[PDB]
Amino acid sequence: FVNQHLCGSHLVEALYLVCGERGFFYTPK
Amino acid sequence: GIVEQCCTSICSLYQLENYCN
Ligand SMILES: [Zn+2]
Repeated sequence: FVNQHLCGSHLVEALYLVCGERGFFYTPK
Repeated sequence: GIVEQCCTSICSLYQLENYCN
């Protein structure tokens, strides 16, 4: 896997991919 | 949370997985 700062929509797409059918929760606050 | 962990610093694949359902 990439070794880097993942921010914004890049973070979200990383989650989408890694999580599969499980889905994810994105809570940045 | 996630921003501090994976944006502010860097996350391994395992750390990213903490945010899956
Ligand atoms: Zn970009």
